[PDB]
Order: sequence, then C-alpha cells, then structure tokens
Amino acid sequence: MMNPLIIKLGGVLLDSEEALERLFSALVNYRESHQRPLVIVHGGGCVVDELMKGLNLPVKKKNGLRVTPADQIDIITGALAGTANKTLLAWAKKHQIAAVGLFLGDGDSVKVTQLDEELGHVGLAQPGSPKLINSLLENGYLPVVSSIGVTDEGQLMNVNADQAATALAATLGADLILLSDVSGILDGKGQRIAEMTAAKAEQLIEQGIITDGMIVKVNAALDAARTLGRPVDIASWRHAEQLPALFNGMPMGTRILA
Amino acid sequence: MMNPLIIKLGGVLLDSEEALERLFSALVNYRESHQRPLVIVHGGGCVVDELMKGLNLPVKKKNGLRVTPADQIDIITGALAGTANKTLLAWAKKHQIAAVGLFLGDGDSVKVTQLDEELGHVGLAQPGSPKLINSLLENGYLPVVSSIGVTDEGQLMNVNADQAATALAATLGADLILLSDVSGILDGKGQRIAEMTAAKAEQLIEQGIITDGMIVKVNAALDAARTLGRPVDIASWRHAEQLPALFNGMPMGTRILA
Ligand SMILES: Nc1ncnc2c1ncn2[C@@H]1O[C@H](COP(=O)(O)OP(=O)(O)NP(=O)(O)O)[C@@H](O)[C@H]1O
Ligand SMILES: Nc1ncnc2c1ncn2[C@@H]1O[C@H](COP(=O)(O)OP(=O)(O)NP(=O)(O)O)[C@@H](O)[C@H]1O
Ligand SMILES: CC(=O)N[C@@H](CCC(=O)O)C(=O)O
Ligand SMILES: CC(=O)N[C@@H](CCC(=O)O)C(=O)O
Ligand SMILES: [Mg+2]
Ligand SMILES: [Mg+2]
Repeated sequence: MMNPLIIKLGGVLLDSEEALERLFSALVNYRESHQRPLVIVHGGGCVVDELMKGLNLPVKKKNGLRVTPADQIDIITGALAGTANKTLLAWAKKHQIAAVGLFLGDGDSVKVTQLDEELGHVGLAQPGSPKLINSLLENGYLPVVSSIGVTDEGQLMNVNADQAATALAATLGADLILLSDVSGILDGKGQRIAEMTAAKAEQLIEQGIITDGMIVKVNAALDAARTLGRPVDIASWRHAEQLPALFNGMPMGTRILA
Repeated sequence: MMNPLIIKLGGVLLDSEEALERLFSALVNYRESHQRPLVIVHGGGCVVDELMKGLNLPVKKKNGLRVTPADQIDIITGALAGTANKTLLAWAKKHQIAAVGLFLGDGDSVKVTQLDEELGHVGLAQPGSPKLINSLLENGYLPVVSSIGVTDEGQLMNVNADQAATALAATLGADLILLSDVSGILDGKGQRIAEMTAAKAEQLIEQGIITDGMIVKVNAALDAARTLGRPVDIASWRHAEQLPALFNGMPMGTRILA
C-alpha cells in the first residue's frame, strides 16, 4: 500500500485526558478520510518522570538521553512499554480503532545495541525489518510502538522516542511527524522556527538556542529527512483545531528540510 | 496448522535467571522438534508483588483475585504488560526466538469486561477473536501474551493470568499447560494430586484443601478442559529435567479431566 505515516507522541500529552480525546478524534477522522496507513510511536518521559519522581529516583539526562542504570531498566520498561503503550491502546479501543501494541524488538522492527556504557541501558536505534508491521498494516491494524528495545543478547534498552521513530521511519519508508508540547523548534526569543536545515541547526546549537532533548529531536528529524528524501515536521499536539490540517500536511510547526 | 499449545507462566519464575534459562532451553528444544505452534501467556504477581511491596501498597486479594483500585491499574499494567512481558521477550530474543509481545486487547484476542465493582479494575476474560494470533503463528512468530486487557470503553483491566490463558485457549482451540511454582494441586498433606475432576475439585474446596489462587486456577483449568474436550495440565517449571517430557505430554503434575 502507500507509504505509511508515523505519528510520534510524547511529552505531557499523557497527562491530559482532554488532549488525548481531541487527538484520537483527529486520528479517527484522518484514518476515515485517508488511505495512508498510520503507525504511532510513543515515548513518555511523562509517565516515567512522574514515577521516578515519586520513587525519589534522580533523573540524570546526559546529552538529552536519560542515564538508565541496570537497576532501573525494568521499572522504566514498565512505565514505557507497559503503562504508556497500553494507555494509548485503551484510547484506541475507546474510539473503535483496531490497534496492536508493540515494542522495538517485535519482528525486529528496529535494531538496538548499547549506545554508550556511560548511559547504561540506553539503546542506539537503527533500521530493522518492516515485515511484521507491514503485515499488520495490510491487515488493517494500527501499530502503536513503544521506544523500549532489546539487544540480540537479550538486554532491554531504553531508546529516545524521537530516535526510535526515525529508525522506524527508515525501516518502513514512512513519512514522519514528531508531535511535542511546543510548536516545533523555538528561537532565542521563544518563537517558532518555520523551516530547518542542517546548517541552521548547527548554527542554533552553536549559539546554545537548541539544547537538551531538542538537540536529540532535531538531529533525529534531520537524519530522517535525509534518509527518506522527504521533509519531516515537528509540531504540537496541544491545539485541537490545528490537528486535522497538520495530519494533512499543513506546516504548523517546524519543517525539517534535508 | 495444528492446534497451538499455550504454555502459561507465572509465580516466582521471573525471579530466577537460572529457571528462565532452563525453561527457554526447553522451549527452543520443543519448538525445533514439534510442529505444534507455541503461544505463551504469562502473569507475574511476582514482578507486581515485589513492586507493590516496595511501594508500601497493600495486596488485598478477594477470592483469589487482586483488588485493583483505579489508582493502581497503571502501575500494575506497567509491571505486567510492560516489565514481565518484555523480560520474557528479551529471553526469547536471547535464544533466537522470533517473539511478538501482546496483551489481551490486541486483535481483540480475549474479550474483557469489569468483573465486579468490589474488585475495581479486574477483568472477566472470555473468548475473543483468534485472527491476529493465528496470523502471527502462521507467519512463524511466538506470541507472548500478558494478562492485562481493556474494555470496549477503554478501561484497562487486570485479569487473573490463569483465566486469561483459559479464555485464550478457547479462542484458539489450543491445548493448555499451566506452569506454577508447585507440582500441580496438592492435598491436605502437601502431596501432588495426579488427576482432577470437577467433583473432586468441589470436594477439596469444601474441605478447605484448595484455597485462594488455587481455587481460581483449578476452576480455570476445569473450564478449559470442558470447553476444549481435552485434558489440561497444571505442573511445575522448577525442575529442568521434567520440562521436555512435560511439554511432550508426560503427566508431571495434576491433569484436569473434563
Ligand atoms: N531551542 C529549543 N526549541 C524548542 N524546544 C527546546 C529548545 N531547547 C530545548 N527545548 C526543549 O525541548 C523539549 C522538547 O524535547 P522533549 O522534552 O524530549 O519532548 P518529547 O520528545 O516531545 N517527549 P517524549 O517522547 O515523551 O520524550 C521542549 O519542551 C523544550 O524544553
Ligand atoms: N490445595 C492447594 N494445592 C496447591 N496449591 C495451593 C492450594 N491451595 C492453595 N495453593 C496455592 O496456590 C498457589 C498457586 O496459585 P498462584 O499463587 O496464583 O500462582 P501462579 O498462578 O502460578 N502465578 P501468576 O500467574 O504469576 O499469578 C500456590 O503456590 C499455593 O500457595
Ligand atoms: C534514553 C532515553 O532518553 N530515553 C527516553 C525514552 C522515552 C521518551 O523519549 O520519552 C526516556 O525518557 O527514558
Ligand atoms: C486480577 C488479578 O488477580 N490479577 C493478577 C494478574 C497476574 C497473575 O495472574 O499473575 C494479579 O496478580 O494482579
Ligand atoms: Mg524527547
Ligand atoms: Mg495465579
């Protein structure tokens, strides 16, 4: 069929029932008016941070990535691959969407290896096999993929959701939209930046405008854009009225050009 | 293809790396010497209890079922559908098994509804659609199914793993083996009971020999046995040497006759 569209979800989205309702309303409307099959990839520092907080566990993120010790991978996996993933599956069911929950290791959709011993159980995601997901898409299911992966040696890995989404986009040859709490990438004044290139990203990074998580998000988007040969959008999930146009192609945030 | 074989896992199994290794060794050996496709269903009060314990959260089980308040369903879902499920997926990968993680709601494999308001988010599992799992089995994957489900209204439900396994057995017309920490059902002296009938189960229950969780396990096994028209075994996963014969049909625990 057509190239699928991957919609990546994350941020505080999971903390808002209203936001989730409006989002799924837009997803149903899109699905029932488009032939391009959808695939959802999600993160959830939201469900994770709140949990780590309650557990008095520190949240150290080295260069945008969460240091994930061996004694914390199981609980993080529970929050991400379990709670976040199933919460989204429940919303899909509530809206009569036939969804199937998956993590990066299912059907070896996305290959993961240990990125850096200093990060612990943090995985480096690279393209895998599209066979399983393609079969699910052809059968009419909506794959909802978490960012937890597993190495060939059987070690669970926590993968940044933006990087996981980009790896899956390459695997499926899918278009990609990264939805976040903010309207794309902001400049030094907090204003939305309409278009992004590698040269500009480098500039902004050199100037300290793009920091933390956003450095990881932009680099992931740029990688996807150059791999696919198609633009990649970073936009917000916060405003109901913008969702339909967004899912249809209207630039609502930052469009990465490669 | 042939009627699949569902192997249900639970208990303290997840706390033993050695036990997990020996189990998967036996699973690989079985798979490579049998045409009957395997399906794993798992519980995990193990990963859940230890977590609830550390959280100073009480574990109240009414009539063998864990009272699951709305404020605890997310964390239980994380432990069961996330941690337990992915831990098993990691072991499968370690042994080069192409597995796919699922929960009861995927492909509506097992239908779930609220069992009793007094239990909270505890689901009543009944047969669903075998289409998704049958397709995965035909494609060569090993489904690993958690006991978390979801109602049509989008509410996550915690389902007793034995009941979930029985509901799935009916859905798939699968043979069933329930693996636990003990060698089947024990009598008043703690000795293994070789065969079980509904009449005998009633007797033992009336005599207070079969209590708690075991009442739920036996009733689930008896239901499966009468639905399938085939015997159902309850046996232990603790002894390495018994696994091969067990998976092949040798009675190692309690065989439920219907
Ligand atoms: N120049 C910048 N422009 C925009 N956002 C920035 C910038 N620098 C840093 N950020 C941060 O980038 C965050 C975006 O990345 P991130 O916090 O990981 O959200 P997410 O990827 O949407 N969620 P999730 O998948 O759950 O992690 C924003 O909310 C900002 O705090
Ligand atoms: N007459 C009995 N015979 C055998 N076991 C009994 C009996 N009465 C109670 N039990 C208990 O039944 C338990 C078996 O059920 P359960 O504790 O829920 O394990 P499980 O279903 O294997 N694990 P899981 O899926 O993770 O919940 C045993 O370990 C015993 O504590
Ligand atoms: C390694 C890493 O940073 N992981 C992310 C995965 C979830 C996400 O992107 O929201 C994390 O916060 O734990
Ligand atoms: C409702 C209910 O008892 N659920 C089970 C599910 C896991 C299992 O069987 O191990 C529970 O302990 O939370
Ligand atoms: Mg992020
Ligand atoms: Mg049990």
